Amino acid sequence: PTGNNAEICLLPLDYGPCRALLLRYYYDRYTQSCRQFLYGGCEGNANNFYTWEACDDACWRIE
Amino acid sequence: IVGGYTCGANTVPYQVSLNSGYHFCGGSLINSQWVVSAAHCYKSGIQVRLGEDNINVVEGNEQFISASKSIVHPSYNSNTLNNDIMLIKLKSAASLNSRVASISLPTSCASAGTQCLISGWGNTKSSGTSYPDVLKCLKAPILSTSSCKSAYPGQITSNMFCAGYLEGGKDSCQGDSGGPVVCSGKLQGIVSWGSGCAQKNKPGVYTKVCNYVSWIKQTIASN
Ligand SMILES: [Ca+2]
Repeated sequence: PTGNNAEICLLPLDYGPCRALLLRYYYDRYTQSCRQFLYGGCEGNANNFYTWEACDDACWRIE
Repeated sequence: IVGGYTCGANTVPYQVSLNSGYHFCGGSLINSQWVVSAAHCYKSGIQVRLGEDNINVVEGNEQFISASKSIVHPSYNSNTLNNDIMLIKLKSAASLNSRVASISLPTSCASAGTQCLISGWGNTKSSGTSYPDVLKCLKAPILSTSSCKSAYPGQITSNMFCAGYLEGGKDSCQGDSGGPVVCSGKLQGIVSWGSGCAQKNKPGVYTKVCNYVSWIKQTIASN
């Protein structure tokens, strides 16, 4: 499947290697909710959104 | 900072905290109106906080000043982290005193083995997370270019250096980005990146400030 929301939403949080503490949002599959984390500022993965809304829209349905 | 020590109030008078509702990065004050930090710390709304020790309580004698301009190096690459440097202009000049003071820019590059002081309000654990109230300091040497490239093959550019301990235990960490690496009373480095923190054979990687003095001076002049 392509454009598959699960391919993004089900990834574990990744702070990445940079050393900042930037507020971002990620989908947490164990709570089925968009939660905050502190991102390091580079790399990481696609489960990384600027806003709760963006996360909520992106991860609205997971197959 | 993992494996470091409590600095003591205002012993690092050039250290600043960058605030967007919360502390996201550090920075170094280089004159009354300008702060040096990392490009990956860029944000449109920043409040610079000077003269801090405990970043979780307002004592009353800090200076909190809005950033009027945040200028990322024009050749910054967010995938390679090359040219990871930014200058922040203060809306109004800070008042310099014993608790708020500028740090000098380098007039030569620092060699392998030179001892530096690295400081910040970052994570003090290598597993899990704990963020300190008060400023933490670490003494660490510059590592040889060979040992840096060995640690991070294919990742170290000419504008990066490594500092710390290959055995592990002592490193900067998340929350320290943009903060100072000071050797002989000059700003030689900016906290940037590493693989995890304080891990074996994965030292801290820092922006090499000596490479940017021309850019810094002309940015300040022209802005
Ligand atoms: Ca304070």
